[PDB]
Amino acid sequence: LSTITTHHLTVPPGLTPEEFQELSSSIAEFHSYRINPGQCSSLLAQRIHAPVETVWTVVRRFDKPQTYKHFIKSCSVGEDFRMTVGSTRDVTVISGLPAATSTERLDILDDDRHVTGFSIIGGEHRLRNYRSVTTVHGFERDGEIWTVVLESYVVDVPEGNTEEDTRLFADTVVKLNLQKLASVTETLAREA
Amino acid sequence: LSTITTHHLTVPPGLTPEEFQELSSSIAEFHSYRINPGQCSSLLAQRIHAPVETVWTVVRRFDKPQTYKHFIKSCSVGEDFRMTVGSTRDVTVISGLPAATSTERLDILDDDRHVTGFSIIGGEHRLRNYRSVTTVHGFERDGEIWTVVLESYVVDVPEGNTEEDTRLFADTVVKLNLQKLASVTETLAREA
Ligand SMILES: COc1cc(/C=C/C(=O)O)ccc1O
Ligand SMILES: COc1cc(/C=C/C(=O)O)ccc1O
Repeated sequence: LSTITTHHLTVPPGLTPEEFQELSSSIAEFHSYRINPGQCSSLLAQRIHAPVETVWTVVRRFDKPQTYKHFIKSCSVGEDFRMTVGSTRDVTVISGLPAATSTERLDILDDDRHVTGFSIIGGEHRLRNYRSVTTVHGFERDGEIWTVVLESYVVDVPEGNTEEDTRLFADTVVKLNLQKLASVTETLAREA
Repeated sequence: LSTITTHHLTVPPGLTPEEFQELSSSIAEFHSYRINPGQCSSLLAQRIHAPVETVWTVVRRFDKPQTYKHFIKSCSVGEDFRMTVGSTRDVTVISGLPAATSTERLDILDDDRHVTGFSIIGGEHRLRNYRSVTTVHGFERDGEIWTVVLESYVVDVPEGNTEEDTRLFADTVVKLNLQKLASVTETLAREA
């Protein structure tokens, strides 16, 4: 039967024990899921040497995910789009397979606590019933500032796949996109 | 009927006109192919602030492509492997589809001119009949040194795909792997 994810109870890759103990409550609040057989979940972490609000300005741009994500041919949200929960975007993915769209819905948007998340509601790709949450957190040590971005997901393991198959693929993509987020926002910071 | 690729006649993305005019003969010599209908070819470029021999030490490691490539679960070359042309490696790719192997053959290995290339001879993935060449080149300006890596390929466009589909996917992967090559070798340089 069901199980609760345990991401809030171990140190995620890319994060220090010190940082974890500061975020353990945010991980349990926003990066916990109830998974069933046939699903897999993961938590990824990325340090960014940039202020929180700098990183969040990119993370929250639901209509321009290609700003920090790879493998996006285009993204459309149609006229009269507003940055509200329930809005959707059509993401055309670069996959070496025929041109297919991923319809995605904005699930969360908290400008004060820096939390967002989305769901893949349609699309013929390898991430069926995908749902993820991203949170942005600030850190300080002797007047030095940095940010930690946490991103988790739950997703179906396709029939004929191992959980390790799907998890390793999803982790790689998320991890790669967080490195681009780091570069983009650190450049934005070092340029003012 | 057949056509010759024209990569040696335009400035590839990631390279300056100055750099191109220096490499135009190497591009025609090593990065030209005869493509037929149903194939596509591309040339990618990446500047690396590291000496040529530093970048080449990684580029030539046919048995450890995960050193600078993404989406590789593992790579095996079996005992008694030697770095000779004709050798092969089994690359297990991270693709969100079931665990599948890419058998690849070393086509070129020139330690003096810094040229290597390989062919995908077996594997059920989106890069059928893939063949690529990588060359490493040195540059100088006022005692400052940098390297340019050029990587081209030819590959089949799968039935039901646009050429733009396949090219955009292959370009993204190669481009991403060259950025990792840049980071890895620049770190290797700045550490001696
Ligand atoms: C980068 O953004 C995305 C990538 C995918 C990838 C799907 C696959 O490779 O199966 C799907 C939806 C996305 O929004
Ligand atoms: C990173 O190295 C490789 C990636 C692939 C990808 C195949 C696909 O996604 O269809 C194939 C062979 C490789 O050596």
